[PDB]
Amino acid sequence: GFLPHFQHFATQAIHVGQDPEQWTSRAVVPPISLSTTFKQGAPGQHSGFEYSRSGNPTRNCLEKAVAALDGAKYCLAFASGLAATVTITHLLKAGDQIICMDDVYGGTNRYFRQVASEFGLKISFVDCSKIKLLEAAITPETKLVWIETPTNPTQKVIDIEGCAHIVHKHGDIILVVDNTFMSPYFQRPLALGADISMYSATKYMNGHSDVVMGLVSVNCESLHNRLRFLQNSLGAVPSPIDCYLCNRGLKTLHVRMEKHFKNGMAVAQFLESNPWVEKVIYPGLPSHPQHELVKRQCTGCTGMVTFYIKGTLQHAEIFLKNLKLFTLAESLGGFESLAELPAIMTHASVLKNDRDVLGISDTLIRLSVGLEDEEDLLEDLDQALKAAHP
Amino acid sequence: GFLPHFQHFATQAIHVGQDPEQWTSRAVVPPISLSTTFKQGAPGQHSGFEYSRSGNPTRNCLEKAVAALDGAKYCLAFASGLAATVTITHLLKAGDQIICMDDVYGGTNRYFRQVASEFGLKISFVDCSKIKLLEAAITPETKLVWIETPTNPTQKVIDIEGCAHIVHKHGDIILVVDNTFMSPYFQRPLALGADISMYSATKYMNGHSDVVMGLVSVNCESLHNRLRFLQNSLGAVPSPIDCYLCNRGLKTLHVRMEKHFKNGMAVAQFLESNPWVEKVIYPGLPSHPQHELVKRQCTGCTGMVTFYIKGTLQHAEIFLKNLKLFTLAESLGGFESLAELPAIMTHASVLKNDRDVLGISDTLIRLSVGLEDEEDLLEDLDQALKAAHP
Amino acid sequence: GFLPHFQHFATQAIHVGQDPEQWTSRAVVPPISLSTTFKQGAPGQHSGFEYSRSGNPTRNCLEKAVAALDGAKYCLAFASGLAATVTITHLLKAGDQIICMDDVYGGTNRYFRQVASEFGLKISFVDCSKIKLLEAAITPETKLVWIETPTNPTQKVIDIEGCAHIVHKHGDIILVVDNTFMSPYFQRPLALGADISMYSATKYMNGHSDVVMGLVSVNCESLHNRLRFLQNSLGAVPSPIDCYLCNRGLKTLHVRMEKHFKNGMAVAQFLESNPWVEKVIYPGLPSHPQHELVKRQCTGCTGMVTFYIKGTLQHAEIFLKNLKLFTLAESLGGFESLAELPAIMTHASVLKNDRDVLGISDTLIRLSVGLEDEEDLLEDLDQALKAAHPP
Amino acid sequence: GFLPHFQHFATQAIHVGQDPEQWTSRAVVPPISLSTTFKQGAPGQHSGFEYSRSGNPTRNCLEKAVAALDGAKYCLAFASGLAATVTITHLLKAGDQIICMDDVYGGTNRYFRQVASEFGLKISFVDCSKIKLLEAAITPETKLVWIETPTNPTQKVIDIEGCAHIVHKHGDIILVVDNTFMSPYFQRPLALGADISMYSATKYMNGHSDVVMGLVSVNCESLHNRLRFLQNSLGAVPSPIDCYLCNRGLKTLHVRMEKHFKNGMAVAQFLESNPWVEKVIYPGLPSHPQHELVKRQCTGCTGMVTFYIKGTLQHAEIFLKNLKLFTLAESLGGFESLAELPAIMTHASVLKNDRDVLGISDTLIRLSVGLEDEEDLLEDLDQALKAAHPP
Ligand SMILES: Cc1ncc(COP(=O)(O)O)c(C/N=C(\C=C\OCCN)C(=O)O)c1O
Ligand SMILES: Cc1ncc(COP(=O)(O)O)c(C/N=C(\C=C\OCCN)C(=O)O)c1O
Ligand SMILES: Cc1ncc(COP(=O)(O)O)c(C/N=C(\C=C\OCCN)C(=O)O)c1O
Ligand SMILES: Cc1ncc(COP(=O)(O)O)c(C/N=C(\C=C\OCCN)C(=O)O)c1O
Repeated sequence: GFLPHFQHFATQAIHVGQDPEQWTSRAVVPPISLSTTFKQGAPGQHSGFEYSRSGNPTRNCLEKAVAALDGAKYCLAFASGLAATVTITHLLKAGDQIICMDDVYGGTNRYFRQVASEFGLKISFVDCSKIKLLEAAITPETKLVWIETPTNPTQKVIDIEGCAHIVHKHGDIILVVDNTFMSPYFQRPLALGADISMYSATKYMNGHSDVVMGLVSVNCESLHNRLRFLQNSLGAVPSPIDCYLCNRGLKTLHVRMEKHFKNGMAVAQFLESNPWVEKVIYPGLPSHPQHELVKRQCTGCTGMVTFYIKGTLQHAEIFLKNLKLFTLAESLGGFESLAELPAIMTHASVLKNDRDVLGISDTLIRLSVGLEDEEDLLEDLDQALKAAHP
Repeated sequence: GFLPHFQHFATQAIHVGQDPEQWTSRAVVPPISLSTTFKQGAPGQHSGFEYSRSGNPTRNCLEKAVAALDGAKYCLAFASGLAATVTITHLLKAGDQIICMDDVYGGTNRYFRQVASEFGLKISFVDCSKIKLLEAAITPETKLVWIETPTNPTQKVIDIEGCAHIVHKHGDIILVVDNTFMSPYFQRPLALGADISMYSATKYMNGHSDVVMGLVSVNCESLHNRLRFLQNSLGAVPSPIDCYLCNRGLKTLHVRMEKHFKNGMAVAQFLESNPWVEKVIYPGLPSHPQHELVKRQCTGCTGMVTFYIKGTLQHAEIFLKNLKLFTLAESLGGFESLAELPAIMTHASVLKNDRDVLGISDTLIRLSVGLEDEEDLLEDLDQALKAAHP
Repeated sequence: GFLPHFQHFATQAIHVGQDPEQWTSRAVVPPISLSTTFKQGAPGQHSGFEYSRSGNPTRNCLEKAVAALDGAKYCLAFASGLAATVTITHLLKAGDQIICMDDVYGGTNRYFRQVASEFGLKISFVDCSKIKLLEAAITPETKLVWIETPTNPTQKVIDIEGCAHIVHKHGDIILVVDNTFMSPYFQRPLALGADISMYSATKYMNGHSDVVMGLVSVNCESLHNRLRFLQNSLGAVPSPIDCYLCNRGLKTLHVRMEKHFKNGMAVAQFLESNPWVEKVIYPGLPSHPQHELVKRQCTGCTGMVTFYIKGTLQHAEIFLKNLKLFTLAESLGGFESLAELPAIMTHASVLKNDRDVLGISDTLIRLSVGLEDEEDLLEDLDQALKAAHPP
Repeated sequence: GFLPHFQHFATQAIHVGQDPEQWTSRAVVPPISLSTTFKQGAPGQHSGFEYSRSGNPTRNCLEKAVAALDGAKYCLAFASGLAATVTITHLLKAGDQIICMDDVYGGTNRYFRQVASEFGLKISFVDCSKIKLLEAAITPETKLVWIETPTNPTQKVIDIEGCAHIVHKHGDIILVVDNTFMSPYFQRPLALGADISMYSATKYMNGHSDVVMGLVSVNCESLHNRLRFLQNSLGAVPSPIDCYLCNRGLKTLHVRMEKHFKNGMAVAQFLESNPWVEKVIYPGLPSHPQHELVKRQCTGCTGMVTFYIKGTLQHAEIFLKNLKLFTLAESLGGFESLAELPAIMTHASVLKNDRDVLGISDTLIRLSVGLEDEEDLLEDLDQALKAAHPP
């Protein structure tokens, strides 16, 4: 009972922005234009490219492609997911209030809490997975609501349309959905009411663990113009080569994501029947408390699997160190399988008390299940878990 | 009469950061490491790389090299010069004041005036080429002084040592020198008393018009810690590949800059004796009002030449359109000769009344003299001036 | 009834040659080492890297991965598919005979026929889809037997094990299978008895239409050493950056190939029941004359679909011009769907009378079916054939 | 008293092939086009490019640039210097004879001696610095004369114009000058009567020790057509990214080479008055036997310096291992200073007897003087020689 798959996604992934008639050569694959600058026929004419930071062919093609996948009119590429976040935050002004989902990427939490807040911005962390708590937290000063769904790393799921409805009822408030964990193949926040669909393109979008990049998709004309002004003005922009690599990565997004789904489901089911696993959190399992909502707003699920190992931090460490195919490393969304302990690694930057409230304990482990053979991945988890409880 | 050239500069540019012993293969040129993430031996210990945004081999090699050329302990690389400015500005907090050199790159002007100033930062533009005016403008809230020298585009020259003394006498104020126009081959702000030596590496540093990048060199330990936190936390970071190309650009910086000097001087001398030129501003000309100061704090001069054409905007435009070797385009500091009209191009983002007070008029033309044959460059300027004045 | 898929393929494609422990940084993805040269501690002893052309980490990492995917001990990367052919041909010497499959890529034809033949090498083109013909064509001077299966573009299928048995009965004769059309995901010539498995990596291996490259995988120690000598000595070597890009492409080879199969089969089934198609040639269709053999030596089929449109060259040209999704262009094996007319494009380099004999006529169209939505591809083909509506 | 410098060289290096009007974006630097294939308006009717191996925008831009710098009509780029050599040799046919300079890069030696010779090609190695010897070596079968000047590594200098007169007097013989050591900034073989000017672009041309590549410049129309055929048909082609990086390298070629000249001259003179040094071979020194010829056919000299250390192999090894700034490594022509012992490294591929005849002993050391500070370079050589301190 998942949402039906988005029509023409693959066709668009491979072709939007990639029209050969853009190039004098009629190249089937867009060239990588590194050039910082472009010849102009007259001073002050507004006909064509001018300066790479402001706009450049390879970035522009990638932005077109991503926009289409998001069902968006526009998209803006950035130097990283965090830099996308920073740029979006600069839409605001001193005196403004930001509401942020209480469970998010550690660095996002850090940015709002320790940086943005220093500049006249008030930050409230709210469990938006309970729509009425969101409602209760909105103030006349609220200008931005930042959510992940599923959240990193406890994978709480948020009713995007329900949040949209509440957020847009009064005033002028921007709803951002960081769609990093799902990719637009599986979830389209703009279709559900968000004003912005945002990515760490570093993860599934590129999918090849070799590009650090952020993406921001948007429909609203005024909102886009404001964002485009800041892309140019803050200059947190991606290399044109990275744009090329990410675009290239996009061409297999659909077949990569389907295999992440299959492998992730297999891993989740395996862990849930494992005697050395205390609890599994995976949107595609009925055991996930928002599983039905997941099927309502998503076309499938990804490779991210969270689980609590039995025992203590020491068991968690022995498990991680015994993995032979999963790699103990940060990040996610690549072809290769990764494994992490968020409380000590990606989410060390989250306050202890917040970690405890959120349940990011010493025994919470986060998996990014890759595209390897399913049997090899299950064998690796099986032996590492036995190694941990001898 | 210039400062003696900095010793070992070429040796350092070619070898700092490039030690083959860093790589298991003993490669003489550092590999390009795109990997977003790195395998860790145990959860949460910090004895290697962890995530590309935070640090990565190719970026770290570049930073090491640039720090050396600046005579600095540390350097941080960014996605663009503007992103370097953005990151430095995040060192501050609401309530703080910034003094900016009155003549700067249009985008820098724009960032402080229209963006930074919305987040609790007060911005004052001051002609710091008159140290008296800088002294008067410092308040108890001043935390940062941003200068360019020579300025873009009217090439006013600031006494860096003099300003450092004024700024550091009073409290804890950061002095930044945007050293984009001179490069570290010709000027070392940190040796002169500046706290930060900053670049749009997009220009001479890379030197090849195919990389957008910022660079920030510093000595002070806590200033570095704060900047490094912001590199990682705002994530306005460069591609490892771009880092490679910039590093590669650096291996010829010395021989490129010496040729920029000779060509620049020859072009400046030619224009000044040309009957269709009203005024030439080139720090290497005795006519430059700070010529003696330039020899006191620089080892030589670059290829940036500013001049005013006799006549009106129509004459400037006809000149620019009849250039056949110089290219009508924005940016600077490449091997290829570039020409532009700042009022209508790079500095259109400066308010027209500021442009008039600064002298950035319809007839101010900025040249970035490249590395082509001298006689070819002079002949192009000659015929184009005649074209504008038949 | 296809052969079972090869075990641990995806695991190997993603991890072989990619061990983080190779690098001081412990990078999960191998760095791109551009460096031409390497600091040595031992002049005259070959215990480290020395010179990029001879060997370098990014190429070596790639070669290891491909070798594993081929079930091979060794693999050598080259500047292009044709460069791999040229290097393999340098294994021989004046007075040797090459036997080449009568239907091969036009440039392979051209190279043997117009170039190799000028340097003391006898070339015979033989229909090796008939084993008796190979058998009867072998002479005492035969040193090399070069096959494609399925052939480009008429897609005759060759019994690899049967030819291997025939060829090795005579002794020192190298059997090469150019496995460009299948990829190691669907066909493993080395497990079938071939001495060499070769690729234009430009096609499916890389898969992203942005790298020109050749690959040669081998088991024999002696044969490997001879090929490695020629990799170094002829220097038709690929850029380490290209090597990085191809190896990146490898990591989606399994999921790419499965979708090419799905899309290819659907395209083939649609064309075969279309009133405007004369004949379809697709290994996965029961109508294919070697279908049973395909199932016996392959684990599946790819996106390469060949067919004859009814009518004349004019109908082929109206069909091609009306395609809105398929792109008229040479090459194959990329994420993007392509169509071409071999007689005028990729196989213009085959002499017209040879073209006639092989059936590469003015109505032969070759499709490389990409990874787009099936429905969209089928619709594109449908409306383009209606545009042409030949008698 | 050198040749006056070639006019507009820098202007051409920076702009030839780089016209912004080529690109819809009007980019000042040509884009890197990785695309293997290109959309056609109709079968066999393309917009200029068909397939990357055959031609691509980024390679063509580079080829145009290099041709200009050589003063040539045409240029072809290849995967490596060896691959350019292989491709040129394919111009010939069984029964043809090749004369090769007796002192050349070891791989060039090896290719002719062990590979080319196996395919009906006769190889003669001849000291062409004595023109009567070349003339005596010419037979009716002679079709190709391959010279380096200065030679790698003993830097014998050949009278290119003298040799052109002799060779062309005797009929349709192709004279190739491998101009790797000099670069077209300092030497133009085509203006001196050579038919081909050839490079390992891997060295000074790229200049940055991060690209393996070959280049071939040529004026003769029929010669161009034949080479172009072989570029496409053999496929020993460079990555477009490598082409980009090589073009990028070119734009600093003039300022790089002037500095290689200054530093190289300083190193040569330092070595020549050093007590632990037996002999120095540098074209820029009056002590070089062909110094006066060097000034007649060149506009300056490069960073390649050859010397004999006093003592034995032991002493040469200790010298090399004690270098702190020079890097003990192969290759040459980079920004970074390199040092090697040819007899057991780059020229181990030369037969030991041939090595003795040529003077490539265990004490011949080859320096590639890079662009570092002169005093640091000299200081490094000084402490290293002191470290070995032979008799
Ligand atoms: C959901 C989400 N949004 C935004 C970002 C920031 O994107 P970036 O700037 O890195 O492109 C991340 C990074 N997520 C991780 C990155 C970790 O890096 C290690 C430093 N904590 C992770 O492993 O969970 C993320 O998981
Ligand atoms: C002195 C100086 N500092 C910083 C920057 C910003 O660096 P970036 O973010 O571009 O790396 C520039 C850009 N200067 C120019 C760039 C212009 O193009 C953009 C349109 N204004 C110029 O040509 O004057 C600069 O000239
Ligand atoms: C089966 C096969 N082997 C080898 C090659 C040569 O590989 P390369 O050198 O291109 O990497 C090809 C090229 N096949 C095609 C090449 C077309 O190129 C255009 C020039 N005809 C094709 O589309 O059929 C091929 O199809
Ligand atoms: C004059 C000359 N021509 C051609 C080549 C071959 O070009 P390539 O295929 O490498 O692009 C070389 C290589 N020269 C050296 C190559 C060393 O490689 C290591 C093995 N010899 C050298 O250091 O002397 C050369 O010096």
